[PDB]
Amino acid sequence: NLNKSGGKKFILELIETVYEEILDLEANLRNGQQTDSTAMWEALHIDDSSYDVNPFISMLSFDKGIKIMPRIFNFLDKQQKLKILQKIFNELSHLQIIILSSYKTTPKPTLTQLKKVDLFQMIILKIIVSFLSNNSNFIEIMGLLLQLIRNNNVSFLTTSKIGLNLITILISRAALIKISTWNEIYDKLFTSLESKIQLIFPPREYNDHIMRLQNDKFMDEAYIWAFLASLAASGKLNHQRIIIDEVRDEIFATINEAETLQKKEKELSVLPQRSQELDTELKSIIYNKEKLYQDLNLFLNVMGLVYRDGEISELK
Amino acid sequence: SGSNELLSILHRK
Ligand SMILES: [Mg+2]
Repeated sequence: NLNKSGGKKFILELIETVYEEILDLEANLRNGQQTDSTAMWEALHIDDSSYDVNPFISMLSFDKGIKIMPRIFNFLDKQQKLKILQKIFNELSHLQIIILSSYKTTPKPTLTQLKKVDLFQMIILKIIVSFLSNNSNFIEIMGLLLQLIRNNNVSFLTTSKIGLNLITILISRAALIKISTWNEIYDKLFTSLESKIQLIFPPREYNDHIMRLQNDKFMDEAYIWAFLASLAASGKLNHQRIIIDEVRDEIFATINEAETLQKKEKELSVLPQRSQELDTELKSIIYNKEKLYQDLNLFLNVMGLVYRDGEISELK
Repeated sequence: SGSNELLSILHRK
């Protein structure tokens, strides 16, 4: 709720103040003059514990708040940027974009709501990725993972496209930093997901609704298989056994969809007369068939397995 | 050998 942070008029006023401070910093920098980002940092209210939901978290409910984020990052130092990430992960379940992108809390998102999710995805996640890839050590990444696991119902976060992608970013980054603290923290994360891994795949009624609004012929589930690939890659054999078991029916459903597309391809390609529209149809079928093969193999290859020649077999 | 074990999990009915 917006009232749990001071109300709509208060948050909209904070955003206007943030824009004024950025415009001043940008003008000073452009004119080759000295810059002081203290007033801008203070206008963000990150260290403000006065409200049930932090004012910065509520500012992220508005497109204007989201759109100024890369410009904000141009004038902050490492610890300030880390404090923002810590805040986001600590209050991730209170983030409106998580509630909007979860099939559980928002089973029928409107097109306007889907546009907000795509915006947050494009701007916010690109910033998190770039910052962690460049300015983060082992202790700091481990810190963010613990912030996520301790302050949120992790299974709820995985019902959200944003939630799932944020977890994938943290796992993938942790895996690149090379008994370890990471082995211990991965296992704590694994515990919060065990017996609930299948819940990352949204219901069909949800997929239909999104497909209708976005003009998608197939629901893009590449981000789900990317998450499963990163989860499997950082796991021991026993973790992998559980993951495969929990998503086995999803592996078979994907294979069936790929095999239906392969049959359609065969049936249409053998037709003697082929107009430009039939060539467009065939190119569309081949594209979607290869996409399913590639998304599934991203996950399978990580465990030394491969889907090839209509079967799952051992790689190398 | 790890791959053989996971392949056996896929064979569960
Ligand atoms: Mg400082």
